[PDB]
Amino acid sequence: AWEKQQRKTFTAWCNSHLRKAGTQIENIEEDFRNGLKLMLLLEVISGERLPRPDKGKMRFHKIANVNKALDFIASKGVKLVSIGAEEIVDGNLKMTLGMIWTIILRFAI
Amino acid sequence: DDDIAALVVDNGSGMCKAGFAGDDAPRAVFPSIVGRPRHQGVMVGMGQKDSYVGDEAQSKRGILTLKYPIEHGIVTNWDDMEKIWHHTFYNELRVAPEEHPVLLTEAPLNPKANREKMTQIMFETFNTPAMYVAIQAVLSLYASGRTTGIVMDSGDGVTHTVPIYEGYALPHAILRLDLAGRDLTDYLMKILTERGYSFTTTAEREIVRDIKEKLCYVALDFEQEMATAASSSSLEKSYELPDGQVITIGNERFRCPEALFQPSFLGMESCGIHETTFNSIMKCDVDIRKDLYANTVLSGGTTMYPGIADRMQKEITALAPSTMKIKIIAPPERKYSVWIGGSILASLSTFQQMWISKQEYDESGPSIVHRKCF
Amino acid sequence: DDDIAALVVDNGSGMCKAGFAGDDAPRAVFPSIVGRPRHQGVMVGMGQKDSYVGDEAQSKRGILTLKYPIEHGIVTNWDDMEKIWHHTFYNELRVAPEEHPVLLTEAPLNPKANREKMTQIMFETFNTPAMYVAIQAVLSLYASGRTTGIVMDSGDGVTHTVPIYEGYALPHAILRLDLAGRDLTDYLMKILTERGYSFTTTAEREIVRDIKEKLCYVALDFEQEMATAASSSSLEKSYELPDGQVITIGNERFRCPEALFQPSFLGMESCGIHETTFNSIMKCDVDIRKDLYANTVLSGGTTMYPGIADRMQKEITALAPSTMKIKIIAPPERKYSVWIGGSILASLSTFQQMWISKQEYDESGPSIVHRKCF
Amino acid sequence: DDDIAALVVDNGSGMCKAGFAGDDAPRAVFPSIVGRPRHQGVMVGMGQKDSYVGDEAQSKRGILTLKYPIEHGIVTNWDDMEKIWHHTFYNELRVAPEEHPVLLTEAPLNPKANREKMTQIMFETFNTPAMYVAIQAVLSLYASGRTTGIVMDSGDGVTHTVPIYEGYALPHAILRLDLAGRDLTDYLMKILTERGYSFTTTAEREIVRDIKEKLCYVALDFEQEMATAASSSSLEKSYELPDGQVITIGNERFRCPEALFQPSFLGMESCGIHETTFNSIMKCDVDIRKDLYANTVLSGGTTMYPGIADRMQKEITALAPSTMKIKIIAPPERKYSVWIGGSILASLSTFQQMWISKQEYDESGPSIVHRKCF
Repeated sequence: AWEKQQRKTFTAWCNSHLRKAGTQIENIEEDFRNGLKLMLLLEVISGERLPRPDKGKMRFHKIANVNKALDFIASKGVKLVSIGAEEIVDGNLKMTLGMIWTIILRFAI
Repeated sequence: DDDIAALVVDNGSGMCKAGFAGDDAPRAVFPSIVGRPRHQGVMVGMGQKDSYVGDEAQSKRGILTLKYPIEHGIVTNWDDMEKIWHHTFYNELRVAPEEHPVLLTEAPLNPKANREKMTQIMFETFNTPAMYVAIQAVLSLYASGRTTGIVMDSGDGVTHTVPIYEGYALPHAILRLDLAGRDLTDYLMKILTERGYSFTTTAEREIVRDIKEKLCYVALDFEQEMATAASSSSLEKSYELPDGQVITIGNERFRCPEALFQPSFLGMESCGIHETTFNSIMKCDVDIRKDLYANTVLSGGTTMYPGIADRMQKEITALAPSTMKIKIIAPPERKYSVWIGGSILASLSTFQQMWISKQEYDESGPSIVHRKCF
Repeated sequence: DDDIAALVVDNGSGMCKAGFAGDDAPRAVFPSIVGRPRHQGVMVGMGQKDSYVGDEAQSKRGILTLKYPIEHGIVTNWDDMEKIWHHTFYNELRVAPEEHPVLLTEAPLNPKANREKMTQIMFETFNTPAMYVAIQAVLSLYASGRTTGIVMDSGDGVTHTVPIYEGYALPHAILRLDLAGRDLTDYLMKILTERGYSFTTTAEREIVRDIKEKLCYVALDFEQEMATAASSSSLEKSYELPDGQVITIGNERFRCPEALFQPSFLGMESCGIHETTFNSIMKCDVDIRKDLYANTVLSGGTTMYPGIADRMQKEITALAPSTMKIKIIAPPERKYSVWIGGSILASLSTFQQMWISKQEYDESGPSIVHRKCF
Repeated sequence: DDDIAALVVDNGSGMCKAGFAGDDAPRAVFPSIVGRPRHQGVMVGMGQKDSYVGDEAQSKRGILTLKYPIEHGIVTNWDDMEKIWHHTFYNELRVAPEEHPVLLTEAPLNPKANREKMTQIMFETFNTPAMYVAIQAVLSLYASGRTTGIVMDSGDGVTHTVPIYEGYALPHAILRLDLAGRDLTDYLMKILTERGYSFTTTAEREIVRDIKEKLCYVALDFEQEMATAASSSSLEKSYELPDGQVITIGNERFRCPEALFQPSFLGMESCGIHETTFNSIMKCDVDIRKDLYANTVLSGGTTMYPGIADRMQKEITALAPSTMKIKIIAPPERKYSVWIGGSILASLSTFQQMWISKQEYDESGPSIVHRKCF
């Protein structure tokens, strides 16, 4: 049950920040797969600039962009536990929700 | 009321259970890290994936660098335990460490420096308002329908026999044995590899944990049981590798838990578990002993072996005066006792004067765990 | 963005594919020299033409001097490989070598001095800002939808079995086999010439390459396949010479790729390809092996033979523990994998700290390829 | 008195030594088969010779059928070991197997089924009155001027660390490591072939055995030794093929025996040799440990490497309590120890009640070797 709740809350939270960048996400298990809005979300809440995104829609382009986000987070003293770009690119729910909480905890708490 | 409530974290060798004090059951029970290649990796049967998470990173742990284990029941790997805890708070309970006190449990007889390193991490690395470290068998006892008795608690890193008079552990008669579940997974793999078996690849070092837990048994009479291994037919059972391959186990199944009763099997001078219950009982008040024999309760994952209640009974019945009613108690859920004993305890208003606070940790350092947690 | 981007050059035995990092497909795919007579020549059925170019100079290579091959998958002729590369930059991609880093690919198990001569040429002869040399099978893996697995990469000059945990090749368990496509073109021509055939004229040494690629097959059971050559009717097929003449091939078609499984056919002591996948898997972490059997991916031109997925499966299923789920993966495009794995890799900002720079080459010399490219 | 006396047969990977119990030295020491073509053969530079014998049949073993090896120290080829033994009795000692008990030696940690196949052959095929199989390191110990100590025995197929109190091996603290001389010949050939070398023809698979034994060395500090390979000048030495050709070996010479200390080099999870001596010592009686550190004796062909005494000392000195006097003993003849320890043992009237007799073998079968030989 926690899974459905966490998805709704985390999504609403992400959206309340992304809206400042003029975008939103609908399905958390889809909209962060390419890492674009994930990177966008991080720049919004930190007020910092992440590396530029890689242009392209291929799997490897997604891994590269999600890794830019994951590395940025890790650089903030965060230990991405068993959280790899592959799972994020693959749209894995548990891993995706785990990542967003890590971000919520690190940048807002 | 929820947001505020201590988080009970029970740290088992096979399983971790974490929840909120005042609750009936663990909210997160999970298998007991993020691993980045530290050399541009990726198998070509995966994306350029350079963080493997969970168990697909256990089975490349050797080729990867892991950011955060339990074996002293004892923690052998501190950054991968750090990973587990970060995942407990930030991904499983979805909590913030700096707003909740934590009760962490620990092995009977847990090494000194371990108690201090988990005080250390919890305070400096997770910035915990407060914390306490309770031995696991003692929370099994508090959570039962009993108040006087002796618990025999066998986790992953320690075993203790604790006599309790009216909800109060008697620290002089507590005895610690450093032989528990990890000692038995290890000894199983050596007797299995001695039979020319091969547990050569990482994940499969964790595959002895499932044979151990799935096929081991405690023998009533080791001696007539060994020749009731030579009268085989029904004793060998098989286990299947991930690899497709087969294992066959026979005398090994009961020879593994026997190291609990005879630690000479392990190369240890220690008395076995049956003698240590008896030697704590002899150290207690003359007028509660009869109560402690009538209420011998077993708790912990290593007490789950078929035959252990009967063999504990048979053995305490031999050392005990020729009259004692000896009632060994082995509640079938001896599966969540450590966690609900801690959930009870960390919810009483009693307990808030029992923690080690952020203030005290500063004041003293990590050493204070030895003072306040007994 | 285009002008600047590394150029990926994949150097195959039959085909070369060259393009720009960040791109989806090779921009130039071509057949794998300028040849001047070095004795006033000209056939009187041509102008006084003293530079023959491309393939009309392959078929007079013996009578001509050629300015710039691949067979160690391995390069046997260095000035005609130099020609190919000059044509890659200056005629196919229409690029300048001194402004783009190059990722060149190479055979699994490519000889030492080869790695150094291609470091050598690239730096001194083309004045390359930077370069890297990746094994071909490892870029097949990175380009797939997978991150853990083992790839079996068979090009023209080498074969390697590479276990990959989370995008990271495990160098201790990598195994190199020096038998790949050229070894099989060569062995085909000898068994065909043993049947009293005649591949006597230059171009037609390259005509065994097309029989090999067009008619060879991998047998499920070599043994019952050989007597299902003696129960002929349907096994002999014919090939037509440029000369007008006819070839007929029968037991040879499956007997050629069989040298991959049994290199005794070639006079080599080596294990075949099915044993080498299994011996890399045994060298890895106990906890990822089950992942490596479920993700055996084949990549490279020599993996294109009908029957190789089934016969690889049948054979790994015989050595593997009696339980392993074994999933051999053989994506039908196992036609551009090496090039798009390199295009991905050389586009990541990750990679610029991975090249051997002009500076480093000066500093060290050609040897540095051994240090940095693993 | 001669005719009657057990025959001691020591079965080494490179050398076999065979003699009569009660004797001071081996009577037959020889290199470790009759091979008939099984296809009418003969080179025209030999008579119609269809039995090649000894080593001129090793180097056509691949083209010939051989009637009777050692590599599990372990026997990989059972009919060619059968040949060796037939030659031991019938050609070297000129003895009859059915009148003499045999003590055969075996590798530390020798596989189960091997012990049984050599019980099997010896009884059924040579019709031996009796036999015993002793581990080689334990006969090295008995033959020395010492009675308490721990021997580290490294042959061809196994290594064991054996603690001995007063002439009696302590079986609980014995530890077996399946890495010995064959593992090191094999790893040498792979690092030499990785340098693009070619050990392609039969005899020359045995030519790595002589480089290994002739040029290898154990480094004191592997790490400062590897950069004292890059400050070359004096480290590369050359070896000459039968073929006329040259080998040059450098970092390889010390990198080969290093797999004993770090079996990760071999892809093995095992502790090295220095840790295993220390972990047997920790398993013994608290009151003999000080004796076991003062008497660490090395025995076996794989202990012959320059630097192994010093490096064993340096390493046990790091794990050992900060006070132990540690005396590593490495008698320079650590060349015939296994054979004269067996000659002593099989001459005592003590020993005749220690064999497995023809009667017992019938009674039990081949399994009995596990019972009686420990």
